[PDB]
Amino acid sequence: SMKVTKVGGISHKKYTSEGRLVKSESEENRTDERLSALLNMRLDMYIKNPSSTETKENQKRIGKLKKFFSNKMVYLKDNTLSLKNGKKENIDREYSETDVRDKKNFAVLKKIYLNENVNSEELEVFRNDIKKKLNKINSLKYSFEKNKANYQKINENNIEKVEGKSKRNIIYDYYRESAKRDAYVSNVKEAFDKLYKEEDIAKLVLEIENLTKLEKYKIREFYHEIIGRKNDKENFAKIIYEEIQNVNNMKELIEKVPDMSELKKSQVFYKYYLDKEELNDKNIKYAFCHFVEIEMSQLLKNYVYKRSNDKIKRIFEYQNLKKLIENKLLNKLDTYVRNCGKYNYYLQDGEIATSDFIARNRQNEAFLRNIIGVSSVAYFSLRNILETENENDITGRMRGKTVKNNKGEEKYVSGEVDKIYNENKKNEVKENLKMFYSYDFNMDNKNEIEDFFANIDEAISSIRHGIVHFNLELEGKDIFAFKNIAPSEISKKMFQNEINEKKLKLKIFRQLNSANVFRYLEKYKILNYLKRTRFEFVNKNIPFVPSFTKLYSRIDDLKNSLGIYWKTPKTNDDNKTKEIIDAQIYLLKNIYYGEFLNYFMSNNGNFFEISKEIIELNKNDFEDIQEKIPKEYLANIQSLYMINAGDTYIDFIQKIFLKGFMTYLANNGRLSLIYIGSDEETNTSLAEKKQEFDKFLKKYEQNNNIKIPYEINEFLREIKLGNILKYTERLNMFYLILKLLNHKELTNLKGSLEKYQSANKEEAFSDQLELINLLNLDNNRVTEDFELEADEIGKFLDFNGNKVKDNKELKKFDTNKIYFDGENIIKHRAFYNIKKYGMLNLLEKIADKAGYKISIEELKKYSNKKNEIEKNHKMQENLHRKYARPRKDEKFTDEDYESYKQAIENIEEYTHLKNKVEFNELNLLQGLLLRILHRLVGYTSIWERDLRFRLKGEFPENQYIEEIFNFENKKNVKYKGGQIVEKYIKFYKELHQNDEVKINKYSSANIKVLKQEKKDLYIANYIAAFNYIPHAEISLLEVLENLRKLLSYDRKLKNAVMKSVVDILKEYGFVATFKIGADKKIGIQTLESEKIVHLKNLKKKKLMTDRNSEELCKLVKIMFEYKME
RNA sequence: GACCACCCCAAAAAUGAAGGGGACUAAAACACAAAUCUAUCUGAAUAAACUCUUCUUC
RNA sequence: GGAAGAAGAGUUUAUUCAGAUAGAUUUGUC
Repeated sequence: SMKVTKVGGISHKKYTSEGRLVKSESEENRTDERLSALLNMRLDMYIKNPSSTETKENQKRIGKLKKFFSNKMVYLKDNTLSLKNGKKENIDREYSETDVRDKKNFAVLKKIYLNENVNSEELEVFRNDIKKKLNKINSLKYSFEKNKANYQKINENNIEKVEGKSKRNIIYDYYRESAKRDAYVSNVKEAFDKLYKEEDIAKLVLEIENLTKLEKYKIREFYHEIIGRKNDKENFAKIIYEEIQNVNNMKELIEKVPDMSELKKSQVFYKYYLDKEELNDKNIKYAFCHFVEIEMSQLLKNYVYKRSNDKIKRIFEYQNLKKLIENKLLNKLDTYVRNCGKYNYYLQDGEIATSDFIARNRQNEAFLRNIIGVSSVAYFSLRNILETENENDITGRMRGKTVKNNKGEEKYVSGEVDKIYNENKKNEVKENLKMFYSYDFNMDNKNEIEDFFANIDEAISSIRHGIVHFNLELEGKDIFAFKNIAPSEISKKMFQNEINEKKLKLKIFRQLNSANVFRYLEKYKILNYLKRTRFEFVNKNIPFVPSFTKLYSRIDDLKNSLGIYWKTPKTNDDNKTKEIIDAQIYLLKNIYYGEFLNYFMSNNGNFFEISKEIIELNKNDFEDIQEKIPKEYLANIQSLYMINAGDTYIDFIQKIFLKGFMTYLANNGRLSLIYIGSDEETNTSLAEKKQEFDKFLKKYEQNNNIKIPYEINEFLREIKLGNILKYTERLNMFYLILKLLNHKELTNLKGSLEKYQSANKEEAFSDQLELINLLNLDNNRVTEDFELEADEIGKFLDFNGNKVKDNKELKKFDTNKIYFDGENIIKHRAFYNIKKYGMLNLLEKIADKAGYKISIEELKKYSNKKNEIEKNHKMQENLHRKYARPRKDEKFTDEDYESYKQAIENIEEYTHLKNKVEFNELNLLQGLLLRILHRLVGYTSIWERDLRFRLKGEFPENQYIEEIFNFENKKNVKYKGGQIVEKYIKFYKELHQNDEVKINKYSSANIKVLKQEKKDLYIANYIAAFNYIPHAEISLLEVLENLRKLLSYDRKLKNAVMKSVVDILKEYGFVATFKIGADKKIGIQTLESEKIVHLKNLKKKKLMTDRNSEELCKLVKIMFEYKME
């Protein structure tokens, strides 16, 4: 296989004139340039040792011969065989003597090995190998030329259609219409029947079925016989070409040669005549045999030739294969009319759909869907915050609605923000709101509150409405516009409150204190630091910068290596020493990421000058002297290092930074810090400081208004953070959502914007990313005190074979006191999160019917094993030292390994138990569900787009067709009311009232069946509206069953559903096996934990532990099959 | 009957449709393969600091 | 509105192992 793109940054892009290979993002045509490159013969190609069979000594001999010839090639620049070298070669190698390849070529190959002679005439051996390459490269350059933009828009002065000009597409248009679909299918079947006959096919399948390595030539050899290659080539090929010259028409050609094989005459029509003559029903038939052939060859190419073991019978049996190729050419045809719709929207009348235009749609749409997770997981929390009792969606109704009724002219409707009071839930919602947002809500002063919830709602919607329903003109950058929301007082103040200069500084102050910086540094020395260095709440990855902790770890050893100019902290007390070291690591950690990186990556750079010191010492103890910039350089260093193998790359890069950082410290006057611990005199002064500072901090966080003491302010005043976020309205509303977000949806949201920024050189989202990095700091952590109730906890407990409803029984259950201390419940982070996002009633049900509960026997194991995890962790810690960084003589005795194995195994058990006990396993499940759900909406998104695609493609004329997808029903003449589904059915029913025989399946009797079962279209409503919650009328397995039915129009989509589900489980740590029946109803056969590979590079057996407990895997299984009742 | 895709282009001589391409289209946006590095968050452990709760004993 | 001993939870910080997302480079593609 020749890889002609993605090497050299070349890509094939399509342009109106022609299709060309392009480089970078320039439009210059580099086809000839790149191909001319590949017309070389790589000399190893000549020798190989694939199998187990060879003796090692011989096998080593040949492996050797491989690497040597891998850097020499043969080309013909101008009728002369010639040689080239890829790379430098060792000046001296003892070649010695060392029937290895096909015989003819040997003479020159040995001489080449020993350097002996040009023997240019003797390079003619390889002439025939090249003219074959040259013919491949040639046929290719044409396969590139003919792949070109072929979709065009005609205004028509009236009509405004889009159509394709590919020869392929000229045949789609003919059958573009629904009416012609049945003829298009027969023509296919004619063609399949002409080429392929049951006896011969029945016998191919035997051969494919009976496959022996490289007996595949048997199948190829057989296929050519079926296709009569020998007849066409031997008999008709030359006559056809020359005669092709003699006549203009296909018709005129046929008269000249009337005994032309059917396939060889379809192939002819396609290349020469299809493009340019009127198509008649007689003419079009010619095109089909070529189309069906390609589909089989494509099947053979994909299945027999390259790659599952006996499924092949499924697609290759005569009766199946026939249907397969029919559906296929239908699927290909249906996606062409959809493409006509799509381009009809985006193209001015002149235009053609070039690769530049096409490419940006996929990228834009795809990004936008990632943001589907954000709105969905945020809605669900907004549902949690106010304990609504709507089976139905609550989007868009936080506020009371007063209407003119059919009678009496005025009436007022429930405001979900207005049930808060009607239902006497003010207390529960107050505490619920506080958990997400830190503000002292007044649940009187209702207007303030109603105006606030209406912020979270409208915020989430501004997103949801854009992504869930295809929006033609939505662009990536604007998803977080939050266009019509105007923040309310409660939101304005809180965002001002949280992103406050003082509060932010008090967070760096708190860090500094807990690092023991305030108890081991004099006030004046600190102020010198603060006037000098800035703080960032999170670091960024400059590309090549090694981790500080890795760097710090290696300080003592290197100074022996290089004149470090440092002294480690040492002291009488070990306990102080660790404390002091943290202070040193925290202060230093701060300069590196920040002040130094700026200087070191800086043009006014230490880095080039230092870098040679590392180089020079290494020579004393060969890396490049090419100037440029540090990231490219170091990159270049990577390449040299890799190519040799013989680790040493990390040291150079580690060594550059350590000496770079120190000399930086000494040079720019931070050096005093070595003596941070040092003097007992001063420390006694500072002994009460860390304690006293901590006492305040709680005081200030609890109050947030406390007068600040003078001693603290001196410090607060000289801290510098770098730029504070400007207040933005958009930022404030973005802030409201971020807090609603779950912990994984934040991490995924963040990686999504960073992808957008990396992908296109736009820093847009720069502000929004800053906020996340601030909030992501403690979003999961338990910010404030919260309360859970035993009856809520109880739901997952087996007390004497019953759930616990009572604070009093909770005592009987908890002999060991993990849940209850006897007056208040224990408040683990895990509990904290379950309250926020727990959908405990549903969770309660699923667990209940999966036999998941927590038992006393399990509690008594957790406490027993809790007593010994310190050891097992200390064990793992030290042992990993031995593996990773080992002493001069140390070995991993197998006993070391068994000891390790046992430790990690004891830890997984404790962890697995601990997670169940603490309700983390339930939190994991909660999120897995919301992800599966919200991922599914994304599918509804395509379908809702594909529909209006094929519509405008099918019926450009119909003005009304767009009405179906516009939710602004004032604006619609027809299909005035409803949802996309309902408007389409009305459209569909009218579309064929007149029918050969009654078309309509959407009868009122039938539609009623559909709506209840969530079958056909109606599944899209179940999915997009999140109706699965909270009842689970239908199963996830069922949903998947008819979501796929719903996407059966596009193959690629229909069989991507289960990939997105298998892959979403792997993220969460489950490996799933499903079975899909002849009935096509999904079931789960197994669910099991993904594994962790420990000690990845030991000659010993793979050691691993499961990611999730079998009890949990058993609970994800039932979740999927969980139906109501 | 998916996980185990899909669409486009190559047929005289170059019947090797035994070939190539695709952020172009799905996989919720940058070919896979392999190996490093890093940012962020999360789980499990330990140490120091502060805060709150529970228990036992005179 | 009494002392003195056990405990636990939360938060901050340094460190060890692991995962998930995302970013950077290298190597190579019968």
